[PDB]
Amino acid sequence: GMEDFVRQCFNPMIVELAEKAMKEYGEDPKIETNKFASICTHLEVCFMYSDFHFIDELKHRFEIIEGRDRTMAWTVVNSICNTTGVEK
Amino acid sequence: GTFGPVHFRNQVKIRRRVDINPGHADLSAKEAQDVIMEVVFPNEVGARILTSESQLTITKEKKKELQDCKIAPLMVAYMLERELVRKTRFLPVAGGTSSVYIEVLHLTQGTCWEQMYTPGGEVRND
Amino acid sequence: MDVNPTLLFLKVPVQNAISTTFPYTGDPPYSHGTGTGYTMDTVNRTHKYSEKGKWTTNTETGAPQLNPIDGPLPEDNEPSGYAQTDCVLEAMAFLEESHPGIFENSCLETMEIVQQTRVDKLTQGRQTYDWTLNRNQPAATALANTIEVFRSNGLTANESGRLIDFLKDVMDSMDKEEMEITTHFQRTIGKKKQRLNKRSYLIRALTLNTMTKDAERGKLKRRAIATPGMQIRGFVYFVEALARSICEKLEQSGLPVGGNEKKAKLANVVRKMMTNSQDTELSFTITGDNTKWNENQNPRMFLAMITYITRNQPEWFRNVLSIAPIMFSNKMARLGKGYMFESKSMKLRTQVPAEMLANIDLKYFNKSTREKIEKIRPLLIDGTASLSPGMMMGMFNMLSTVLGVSILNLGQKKYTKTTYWWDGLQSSDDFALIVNAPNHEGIQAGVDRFYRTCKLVGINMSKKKSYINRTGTFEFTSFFYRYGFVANFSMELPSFGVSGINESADMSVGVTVIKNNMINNDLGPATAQMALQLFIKDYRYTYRCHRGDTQIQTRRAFELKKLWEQTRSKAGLLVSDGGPNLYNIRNLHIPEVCLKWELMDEDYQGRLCNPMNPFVSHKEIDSVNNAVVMPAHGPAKSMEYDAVATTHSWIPKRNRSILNTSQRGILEDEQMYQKCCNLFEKFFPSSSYRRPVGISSMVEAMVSRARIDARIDFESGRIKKEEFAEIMKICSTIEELRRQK
RNA sequence: AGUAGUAACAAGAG
RNA sequence: CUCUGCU
Ligand SMILES: *O[C@H]1[C@@H](OC)[C@H](n2cnc3c(=O)[nH]c(N)nc32)O[C@@H]1COP(=O)(O)OP(=O)(O)OP(=O)(O)OC[C@H]1O[C@@H]([n+]2cn(C)c3c(=O)[nH]c(N)nc32)[C@H](O)[C@@H]1O
Repeated sequence: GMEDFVRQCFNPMIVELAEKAMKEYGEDPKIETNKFASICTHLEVCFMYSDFHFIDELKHRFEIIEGRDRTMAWTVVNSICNTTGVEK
Repeated sequence: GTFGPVHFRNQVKIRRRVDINPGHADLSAKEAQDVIMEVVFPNEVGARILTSESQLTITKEKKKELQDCKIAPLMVAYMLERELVRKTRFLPVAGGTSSVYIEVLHLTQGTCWEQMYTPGGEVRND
Repeated sequence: MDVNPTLLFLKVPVQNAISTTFPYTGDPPYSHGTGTGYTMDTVNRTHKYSEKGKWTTNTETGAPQLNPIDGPLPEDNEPSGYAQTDCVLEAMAFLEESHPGIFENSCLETMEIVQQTRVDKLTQGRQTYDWTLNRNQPAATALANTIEVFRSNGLTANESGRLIDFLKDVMDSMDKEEMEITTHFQRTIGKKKQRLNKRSYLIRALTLNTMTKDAERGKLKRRAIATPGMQIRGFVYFVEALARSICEKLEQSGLPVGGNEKKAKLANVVRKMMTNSQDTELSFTITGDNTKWNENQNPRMFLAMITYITRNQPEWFRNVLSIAPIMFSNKMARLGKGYMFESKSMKLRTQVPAEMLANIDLKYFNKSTREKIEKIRPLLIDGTASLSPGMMMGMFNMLSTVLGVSILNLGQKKYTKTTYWWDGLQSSDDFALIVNAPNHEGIQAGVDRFYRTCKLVGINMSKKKSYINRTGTFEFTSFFYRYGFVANFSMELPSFGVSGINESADMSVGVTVIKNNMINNDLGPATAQMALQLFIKDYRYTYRCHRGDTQIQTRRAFELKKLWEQTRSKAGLLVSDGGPNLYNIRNLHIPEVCLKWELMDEDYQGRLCNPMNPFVSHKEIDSVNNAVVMPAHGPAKSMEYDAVATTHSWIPKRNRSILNTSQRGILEDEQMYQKCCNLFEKFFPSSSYRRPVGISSMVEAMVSRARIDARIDFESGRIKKEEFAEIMKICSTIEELRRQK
């Protein structure tokens, strides 16, 4: 019994993002729970990376591209590349 | 266009597929759609990236031309689809099957007459 | 001196002047009142042609059902629905043999279509019966209602977006012991909930709605047509897809091709028959429709054809293809509005719904309706008549023409095993069959063999209105062939005149119709000029857009006169603004805005082509610069027109008669749905151009897009600190509203 | 009355 | 007294 441990040892919204993403990709999250744990930890670390760090003279310095649906993630990437000119 | 004499002849029109919109031959339908997404909805492109040099050049010129265009993006996208994507149609014809001649088919070829007409402008080398 | 137009045929051959034999200038015959009588007549007639079949009672719906399959062989020339399973299977087997791999390749193509087909495909189509409301609704509306009901019932397997998943939900719904729906009753608005038992929902899922075909030309008596429910259409789409894939691979099947594609295919095939026929062989061509074709095409035979076609395919594919014939074999036909009873002595009217004909006394009816009610009473169940046999206005046109072409291919010399042989063209109930035989006796023998074989398969040739002549001239689906198809302009006359889309779309459509008729239907140039003049006059009168210089008085005359005085270049004015008509044979293909662009006044050009004008409204790309046109004969056509979107591209008022009916709530819901969708486009401009994707709610996508757009705009400097702060705070407020609910 | 034709209109719903 | 003129 590990999935309950993942549920109880993570932020509710982080696990929500993990499960919604997986369900988007069409995987049964009750069997391959190792990928579930890996995705959850990766999202968590990304949030910490973008946590408490702000750009100001308050605004988030780091935009978390992961954890959002594919079209929205690519929309974010395209908008950033079109405004700043960074290569897509 | 140049209008020559009209000749009354026993016209025999055969039904065959012709092109009404030649499209941008170098770019297939999918490439045209990708270019349209780039030009009209750059942010909503997604993961697609333009590779064919023809795509890059036409996307560039169109973006430069479409600068500060208040026209609805949907209309611009539809007009670009018409301009770029090739479209064919089965039509009874008697002369050239190129678009420059099909669009004036009503004017040129008739039941008993042929109107010798030469559409103006450049003609595709193919 | 008695002038007689028909005597013109003494010199001009009938085909060359066939246009004169079309009264299409006059109004088509419409149907007044209810269609319940026509539906009852159709049900009784269909059950009469199969009376010698086997009677059973369905164990699920409880309604009596009639099976004419493998019934007694016909003993007379009257139409008969006793199709033989062995004969149809044999015809399909020989079709497969003569066209190796047709079934396999078609099945794989259908497999890929089934894989890649989404639920949104069902939005296409019109007047789809909505089981939730017991009335005809637009296909999209009926689909949305069915999806909502399924979601409320736990059928939450359709969010994948795939049509096959929706079909799985459809079966799961039928297997449910009970159902819940939402209906509005006004007595004040009440959103009541109705509970349907298993049998009632089953009956209302197989129910087929019926109405009377209006504006139908060439028939003295009106006929009843039917439209299916939402459950049926899903499987019907796949069945038709497979049948159409099969048809495209058949030389004799001209149904999938249309218009000039249809004419070219038919011309080529008839030419091939005339070519491969031996010189010494006597050749004849038969023109004919099939009497009671729809009433006799039993759905059990369609099930047999599908099962044969899906041989060796995956069992799930066989299921997906075979479900539709199963449901149709157990289909039910709604009667309709009902009847209207009058009392002259007391001078009052009343409308009796068709649901209460199974109990009403028979003294209220006239003789004909009296006997129709008496004959149909056994089949009446819950306001619907069981119609297991036949195909009441079936949509299996593709499958039916597959069967017809299979029988048609049965005429090859390797199959006839005789001197005579036959081929031809099949399309729905119409056929043109060419018989080649050494002598007239051979021609007659071949004709008899083909007719008897058709009787065996269930196809009944109409001897009443079919005739045979020497090969070279014939008729097929209102196409008259006289050694080569001849143009019949009278068919396209109703298309002329004001279409009624809007001022710009209607000018573009009128000029395009004239141009297309010149190209196709042999519309001479002088007659083209006539048509242009008459269309412009009709357009001006309809749109009250006479030239400003004219003295004609109309409620729009003052504004047009003021505009006429205002403009410096009169020629640049559009015809909708009192400008002159510059059209001619030269420029029928040029939109008026582009034609008069160089002549337009600068200010007038800006006002007319102002993108911020409130008149222009743009829906999804699929409904841009296109219109639906109904020809005198045939189904609806999607006509695309070239028009520059100007202030004249407005929308006409929408019928508000639903405002004073119990079902206004649907209209309100539509309003709100649009209110949401337009905002989604405000956040995702490409939603209109191409359908958006995602699983998250609309609010989540919009708020995330707003946040990211705010950050990018700030970085580019398009917005200041205060604007970004307000946007972020509003987004947080939206989040709190969603959370609290 | 009359339109019209196999069933309706000759207003309908509050 | 209000609503509708293809619902
Ligand atoms: O549209 C037609 C043709 O123009 C009408 C067009 N086309 C030809 N050349 C060009 C061109 O340079 N640029 C453009 N834009 N378009 C061109 O393509 C179509 C040509 O095909 P079609 O006319 O339908 O038939 P055909 O000309 O016979 O084409 P195809 O059958 O493919 O054969 C092409 C040449 O091959 C020769 N050839 C074939 N084989 C097997 C042999 C061979 O074994 N030995 C020899 N000596 N030659 C062979 C054919 O004879 C033909 O010359």
